[PDB]
Amino acid sequence: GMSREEVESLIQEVLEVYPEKARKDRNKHLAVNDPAVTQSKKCIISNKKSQPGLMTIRGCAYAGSKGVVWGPIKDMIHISHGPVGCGQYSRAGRRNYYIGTTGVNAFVTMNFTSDFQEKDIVFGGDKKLAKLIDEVETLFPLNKGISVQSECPIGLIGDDIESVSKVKGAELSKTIVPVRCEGFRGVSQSLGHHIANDAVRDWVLGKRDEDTTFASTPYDVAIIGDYNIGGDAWSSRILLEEMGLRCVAQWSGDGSISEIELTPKVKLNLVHCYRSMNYISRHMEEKYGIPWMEYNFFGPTKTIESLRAIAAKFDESIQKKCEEVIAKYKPEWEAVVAKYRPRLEGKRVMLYIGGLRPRHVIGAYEDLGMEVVGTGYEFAHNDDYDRTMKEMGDSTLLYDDVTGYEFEEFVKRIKPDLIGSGIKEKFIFQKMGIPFREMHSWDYSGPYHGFDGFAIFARDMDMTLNNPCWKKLQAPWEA
Amino acid sequence: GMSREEVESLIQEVLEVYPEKARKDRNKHLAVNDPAVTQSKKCIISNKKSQPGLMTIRGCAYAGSKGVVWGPIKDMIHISHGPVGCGQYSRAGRRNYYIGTTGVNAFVTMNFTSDFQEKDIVFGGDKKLAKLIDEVETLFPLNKGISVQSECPIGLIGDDIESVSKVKGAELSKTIVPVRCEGFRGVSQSLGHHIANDAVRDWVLGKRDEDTTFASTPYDVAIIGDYNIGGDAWSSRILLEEMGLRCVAQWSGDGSISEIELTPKVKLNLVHCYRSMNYISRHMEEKYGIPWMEYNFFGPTKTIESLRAIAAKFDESIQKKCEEVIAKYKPEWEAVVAKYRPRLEGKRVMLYIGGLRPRHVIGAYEDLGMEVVGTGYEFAHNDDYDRTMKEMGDSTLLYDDVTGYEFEEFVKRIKPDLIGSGIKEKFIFQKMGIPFREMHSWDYSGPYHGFDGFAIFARDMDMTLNNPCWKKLQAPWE
Amino acid sequence: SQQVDKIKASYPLFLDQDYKDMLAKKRDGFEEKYPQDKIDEVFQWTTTKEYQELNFQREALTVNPAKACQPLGAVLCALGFEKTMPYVHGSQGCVAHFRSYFNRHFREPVSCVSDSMTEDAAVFGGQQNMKDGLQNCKATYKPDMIAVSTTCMAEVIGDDLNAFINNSKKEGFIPDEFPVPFAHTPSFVGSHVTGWDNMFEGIARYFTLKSMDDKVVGSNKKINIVPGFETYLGNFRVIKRMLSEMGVGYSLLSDPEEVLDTPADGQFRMYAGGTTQEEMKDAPNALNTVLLQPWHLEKTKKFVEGTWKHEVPKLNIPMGLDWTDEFLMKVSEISGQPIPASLTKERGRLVDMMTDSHTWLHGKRFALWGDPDFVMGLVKFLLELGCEPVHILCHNGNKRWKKAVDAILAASPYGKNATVYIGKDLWHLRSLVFTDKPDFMIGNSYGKFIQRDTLHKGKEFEVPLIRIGFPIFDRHHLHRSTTLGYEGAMQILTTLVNSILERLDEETRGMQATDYNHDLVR
Amino acid sequence: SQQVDKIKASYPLFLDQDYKDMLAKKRDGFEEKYPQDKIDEVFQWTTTKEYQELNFQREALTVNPAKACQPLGAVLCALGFEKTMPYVHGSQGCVAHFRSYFNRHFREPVSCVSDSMTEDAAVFGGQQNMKDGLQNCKATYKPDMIAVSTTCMAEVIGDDLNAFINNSKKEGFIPDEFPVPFAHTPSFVGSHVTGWDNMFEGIARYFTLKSMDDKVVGSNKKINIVPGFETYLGNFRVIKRMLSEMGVGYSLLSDPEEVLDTPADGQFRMYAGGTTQEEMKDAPNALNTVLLQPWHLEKTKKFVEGTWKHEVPKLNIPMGLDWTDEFLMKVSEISGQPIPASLTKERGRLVDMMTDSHTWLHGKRFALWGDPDFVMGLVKFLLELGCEPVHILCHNGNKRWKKAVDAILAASPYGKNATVYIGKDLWHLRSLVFTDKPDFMIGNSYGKFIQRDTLHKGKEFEVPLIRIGFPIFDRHHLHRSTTLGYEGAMQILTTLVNSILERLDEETRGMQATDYNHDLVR
Ligand code: ICS
Ligand code: ICS
Ligand SMILES: [Ca+2]
Ligand SMILES: [Ca+2]
Repeated sequence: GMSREEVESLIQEVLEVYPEKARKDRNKHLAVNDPAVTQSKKCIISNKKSQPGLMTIRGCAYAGSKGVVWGPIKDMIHISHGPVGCGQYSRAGRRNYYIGTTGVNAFVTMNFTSDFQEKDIVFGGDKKLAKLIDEVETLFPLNKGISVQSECPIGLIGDDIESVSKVKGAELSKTIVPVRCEGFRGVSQSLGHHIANDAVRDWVLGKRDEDTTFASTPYDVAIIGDYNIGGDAWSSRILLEEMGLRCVAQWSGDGSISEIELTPKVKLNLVHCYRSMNYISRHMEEKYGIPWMEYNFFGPTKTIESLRAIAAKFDESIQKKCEEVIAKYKPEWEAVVAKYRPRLEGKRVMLYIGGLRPRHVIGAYEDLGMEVVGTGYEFAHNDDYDRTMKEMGDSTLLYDDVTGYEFEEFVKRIKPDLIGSGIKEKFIFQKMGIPFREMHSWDYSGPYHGFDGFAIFARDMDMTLNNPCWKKLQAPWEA
Repeated sequence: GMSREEVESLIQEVLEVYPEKARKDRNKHLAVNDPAVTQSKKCIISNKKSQPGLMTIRGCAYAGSKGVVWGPIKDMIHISHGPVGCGQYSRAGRRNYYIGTTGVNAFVTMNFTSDFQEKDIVFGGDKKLAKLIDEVETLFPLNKGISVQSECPIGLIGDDIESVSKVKGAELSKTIVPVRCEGFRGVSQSLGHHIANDAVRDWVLGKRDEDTTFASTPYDVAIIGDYNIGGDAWSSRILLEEMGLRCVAQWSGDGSISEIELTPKVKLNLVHCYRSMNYISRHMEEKYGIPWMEYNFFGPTKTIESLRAIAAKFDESIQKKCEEVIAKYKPEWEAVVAKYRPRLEGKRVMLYIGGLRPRHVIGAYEDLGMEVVGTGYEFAHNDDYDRTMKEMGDSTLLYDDVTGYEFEEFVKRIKPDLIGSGIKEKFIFQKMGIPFREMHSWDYSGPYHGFDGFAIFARDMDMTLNNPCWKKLQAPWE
Repeated sequence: SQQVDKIKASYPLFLDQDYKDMLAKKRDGFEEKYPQDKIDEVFQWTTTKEYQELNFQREALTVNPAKACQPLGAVLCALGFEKTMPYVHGSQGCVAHFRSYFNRHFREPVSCVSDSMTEDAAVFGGQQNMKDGLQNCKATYKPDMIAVSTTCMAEVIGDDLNAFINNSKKEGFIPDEFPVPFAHTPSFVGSHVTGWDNMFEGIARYFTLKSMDDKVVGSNKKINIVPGFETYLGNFRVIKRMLSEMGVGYSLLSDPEEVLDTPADGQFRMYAGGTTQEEMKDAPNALNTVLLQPWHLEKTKKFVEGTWKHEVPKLNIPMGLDWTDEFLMKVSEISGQPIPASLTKERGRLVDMMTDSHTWLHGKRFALWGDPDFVMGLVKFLLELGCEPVHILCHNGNKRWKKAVDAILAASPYGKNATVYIGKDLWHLRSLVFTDKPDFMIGNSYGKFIQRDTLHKGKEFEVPLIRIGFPIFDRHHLHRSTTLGYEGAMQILTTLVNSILERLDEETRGMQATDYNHDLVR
Repeated sequence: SQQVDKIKASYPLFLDQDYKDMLAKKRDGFEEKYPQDKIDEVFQWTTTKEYQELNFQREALTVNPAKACQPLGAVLCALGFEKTMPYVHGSQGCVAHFRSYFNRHFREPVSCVSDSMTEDAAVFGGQQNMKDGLQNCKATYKPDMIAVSTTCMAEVIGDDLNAFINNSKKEGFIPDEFPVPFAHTPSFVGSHVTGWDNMFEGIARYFTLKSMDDKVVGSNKKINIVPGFETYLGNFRVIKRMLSEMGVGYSLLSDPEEVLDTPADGQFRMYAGGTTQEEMKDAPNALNTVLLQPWHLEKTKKFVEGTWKHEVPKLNIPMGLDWTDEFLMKVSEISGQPIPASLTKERGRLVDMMTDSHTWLHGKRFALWGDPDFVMGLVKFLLELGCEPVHILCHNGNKRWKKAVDAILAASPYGKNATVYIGKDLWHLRSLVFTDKPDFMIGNSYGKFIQRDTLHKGKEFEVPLIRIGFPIFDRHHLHRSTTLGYEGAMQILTTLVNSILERLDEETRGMQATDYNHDLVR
């Protein structure tokens, strides 16, 4: 690889293209790792505004709320409140899997909107939203609640979605959740998470506070922050219930409103995506006394560690079902390693993803003998960067809110074997002859969580990295 | 239309292109109808050899045997004995519909062949044919008979398929039918029908002569010569059974070997296609005393005529049920005429088909107010032309073994609204902007037989003749 | 569990008994799900006439739209110019979405930038974002031109694009002659097609508005072609191919075809091909200007006619037989070039295909949706083929357009059971295909969930989707296809007749049940 | 019965209860049918290894061949010559069949004559048929040339075509210099492809054999291209286009593309386009001769090498990436022309599609069949895509070919579970797709009955057919497609990846059962 001095010169060189204001900012968001450093704030800043005109990969607060947290909740209807675009571009873009009868009792893949026109902008959309709610009620009678996911203009025109919500909520005896996730708020998808978690807290989570009819057990848990991309949350749950636990809720992939309302009854919150759901987790501890812990179901090494950390919170019966689960899956993952590690050993991976995966997947790569030479996040905060620096090797590259230009130039120099990032990056790198895997949507593959996902992840990394197509980019008459 | 003098001049003009020898022959095969003429041999000759190099539409004796008569018989395996072509070109070409489990108990769409190579031509294929029989027996155990359909070289190399068939027939206790339908025999598909009817007679038909165990009734009939294109025989049968008859066999669309074996037990043979099956019908009358009659299930008029003629052969109970059948379908076909006749009224059709249809379909065209201005056959004999000349109007054109060049020149002048013929003609007339309906394969539609068929026929003639595509052939800048 | 030599993804992994049992536990235990008889009852109801009438009485709620928003169009329009960066003044989340949208359709890179206006700028304006943004983007990606559009935030707070760009030049953020054409493109007005028109009109204005003095109509001997919002590569290529085939001098104004189809040869090419600045500046000297998609190029037409003084011909989109004929005769008339034998032959070949295939097409019933020009072209061609368009839906359609379509349907016996719907969505369409079932749908990928709904009612109710339009996300490389001209007509006919023949084969594939009609020859 | 406003054809008319009842009557009463349980048991058995072993032990019986006979091939070859009438010396039934065959695949006219030999001539020879035949055909259809082949009857009885044709000239039946090339084409030797090769060599001989004295290799600066038996119009067209794109002088020797695609404009054109006589005469003066389908152009190769003295290059069929690369590099080398930017980009575009589509292709298992060159090209391209060609069948393949293909499979990790079968038929193939089930079959229409068989065993056992080859009778206009070059590679890739995606959609279309994996985006 590269010396510290070389990477540090790579940074300086890439940044010489920018005007000084953008240069001085960018400098702060690109770091060369030191895995001793436990205080991320020493080396790199995060969660600041994007520089204008630099082709950030970031999304918006609406994407964070509607696209990420609320969207997946299958038996509510979720309204895209604003013009036609945002709901349309997100419609079915994210493989938050669920079981249901879509259009009848479940509604995830559908796009409900208010389709704001100029009359709504000039005169407000509160009466439109109120008539929209009655229309939803007549035509989708089996919905179990509604949310109202605000797009940019709502707050800008002075609409009062909170009042509509409580008035119609009372009239219909229904939970209607106003979410102020307008895209100008904050700097990325991140504030949307926060906003969305605060809306769950205020309008939903409290509903069974006085209800003592749920029959709970010592082994009740919630999977918090797993949105079941290709079935990941499923492939996680099966391991927890094989271990003897009772998974009462999933937030929010294959998730229902009743399961969210029952979450305050659990004994432990198992949080996967800390970035998105550390808000509500802290609330549930303050209010209900429910402890929470971070875990990692990416590759055998991390899964085994998590399974054992989780069991140790319980009694010996759970701790030995744990060892039985681990013994059961041992031959399966060992075979996946034996098959694929020889095909991937020594190969170098660069990542760029959103708020978790850029760290969480590192063990899985290492379990196939691969090296993550570079990683970064669109919208992490410094508590994510604290957790990353330990998981990366010395002199590796760290980038926050990377520009298109930067990422391209970093690849040209580092020359990784495999890039994992998103849809707006994939076609770029493919043309440079670098294998690319989509590490949000899993290229339409997965699950990657658990022991069953590992086998798919390993198959996928190999199918792409060693594909015959990559040898064919030079015309033989230009060799 | 044209005066007799015009059509007769049309004939002359088209023939001037030929060398004298082809000209003198062709002259005898092209006529201007005179519908009083009961003896077709006065106006036109038929069933002679093709002139070389004139692009006949004709097929071969193999096609008349294997493609036409035996092929359809569903629970026997039929062997294309010779090189690989013939069985490959007629594999699944002909829509002889059947019910079965193909590859298991029925075999119609499959191609079984001896695939002759050079060693087989030089030293004969008799030992190959005997080894092929045993392999058919191992791999297709539920087959109920085998036929061996001779391709051209079999007779030419002096192979003895008759002896193989008796020997292997005896070893395995199975009916094995040698058929000498090699393509150089005769002049067309016709000799193959004959040859095949003679192979049925000799190897299959007599098998239950001394079996008295079949429970017969006064109302037992067989449908002779309906090969069930698109379901035509099914759409005929339903009507005969509704009329109270018991249809024991179909020859040979959706046909089984046991139904052929039971046919000598019936009271009357209902012959649709006279050309192909008059041979065996004549035999069954000589040998078994079973009478036979011709009929026509094309269009309401002919079908009503046929149901009533058929009925009158039986008692008052069948004749009564007849009038109830007729009564029941009256509103259905009347609605078809109401809907389609106004769309097709006065339209002129030219036909060229094989050995029946060129006459049998005329009443159904007339039931939609259409005029058949011209017709002819690839392989008719003069007994077919006898039966045609009444069904056609004065001064209409008649052609036998039409050449490509002829038929094209005849259309250029007559300018029909609609031409109905086969696959080797369709694409020619479409490029001329003349609507074209395939009148063998029904253009992948049908059935056309009976009252259910008529509705489809009518829908089809209209769908094509009035299609929007026909007004687009000339670029607007020309 | 996984067998390492036969590894299962989500399908079919989650069908394993152990995941079935766990999913059953989850449902019963915690989901409080409506009974399945009740889900069955409500399903049957969404398929009825009763439900359809309630469905069509919606005034406030849109479900499953069939349009996007204006700036999507402006981006596409901007990508067709040489070395041009699409630049959308407003919120960054829009641009993430635009990019990914086109990424999934074209499976290519789509370059576009935002100036990342936040809550700060929602109050004091985004003037600073535009100065720094313009400066940043020019420096980093080195376009020769930046083509500016707007998100609904910038619209709502009233940012003055003209003043913001002029001040960016006066304070020195970008050079005075660096081309920054713009267009306000509010997402709450019209649709994506309207943004394309607005952007194009902005760029034509930038390059010609103040230089009209030296212009003379017809002095360059070319015909300008404006393609409009176009997302099939073959459409741009067919139009260029036909015009060069006739020897006709032309300028295709907004030509994205290269940048949406760069080769994978070791290099990323951020910019490729595209209409040049000089072509836009010289455009007023054309003989005339032809609009391929006139129903969403109205603003552009007014400018072309009012300022360039071109007599824009009244042509439909060149789709199907009659309209491609009309296009070519009009190009011939304007240019003085005859229609060459090669295009006469191609026409005849198309006719020949119609003749071979009419018996399977005849009377087949379609539901279909899309953008207004595309939809009317498809309706026109279906009529030429003897097919019955039954349910014709244009969500971004207008009353004048609907009138024009209704007159097209009235000129044909095949239009008699056709209704045109404007303002309605795919939840409306889903009702129509239950209540008045067609043979197929012709539409974009969203349509897959309608087909899914119909199959649930019963196999006999299923209405299969034939994918033609935008976006197509669930099949690969269909964006390379052609819908325009004799060429695209040939491609449509082929897909239509073979969709019918595939579905017939499916219906007759049942051994000893339906395989009596399973013909080798069709 | 029929309802006049919703008329039913055979499907679904015969599913009505009264036809069902009647069909049940006919069976019970008269068909003496085997019991259904016994049909089921025998069916299950045909699906097994035990049956396969018996199936592969056949020496005498052929079931469902995947080849036709020589004169089919000779006719196609002859059609590619200017105003030429294909004429088959022998029985008329052969020609009816040849025409109908090609008519269904091309949906065009196919003109060809017989001299209608009968039983008379089976004994005294067909010398009179040839004299009258040649005379009649020349006078009636006015060819400029008559290209003669033979049916198995003429071969068995030993007609000397050479002496019959010379005696035709001597006695004045046709003029001395009227061109009448011939070839003996025995149907009991090789296959349709061998017939093409014999005809072509015969025409090449006719026009050059006795005029070699004045020839100088490379004096015309062209490269001859011999296409072989080819039934996709796009293959002829692509080769011509690429060569013209490189500025390469060429002669396509046997060029049926025009006569197989005439316009429907009011006129029937018996003859259109085609290689001219002067082209064949001048062929020896080419720089070289390239054989696009060398595995069935062996006789032609011997003649071109031995008499024209061309150093025929050792190229595979230009199919897929590597072999189109090789073709282009060889043409560039022989011609001195560089490969142009436009072809390098097209290549890069193909690579890009491969990169976008690799994840759905990877590891997909194919069974496939066809003519030797087509099959090896397809095998080669599958390997490039990362697919596994498991069952490779060529009924007219030879031992040398099978070795060559085996070497291709061993050069790739994706060849490891592949076996190549020569001399076997579609009944052999049907056993293979039961016992060692692939994901799809790639083949011609006959394959549709295999899929029908597999679906009968169970939905999980169904192997869908992807139609590529000859004949294709049950879909329209596929014969306009391209399988050669980067173009054809792009069309094959797109069909593969979308057939996979269509089948996945089918599998995941089940509401609340499998529709969790019914993704809008793939
Ligand atoms: S939520 Fe987040 S971007 Fe924790 S907004 Fe994003 S389905 Fe990413 S790195 Mo797309 S914080 Fe989930 C995420 Fe990570 S959408 Fe998915 S992949 S783990
Ligand atoms: S048998 Fe005959 S040619 Fe009577 S050889 Fe031919 S299925 Fe024709 S006019 Mo194709 S005597 Fe049948 C016939 Fe008529 S094949 Fe069919 S249509 S009624
Ligand atoms: Ca791409
Ligand atoms: Ca045609």
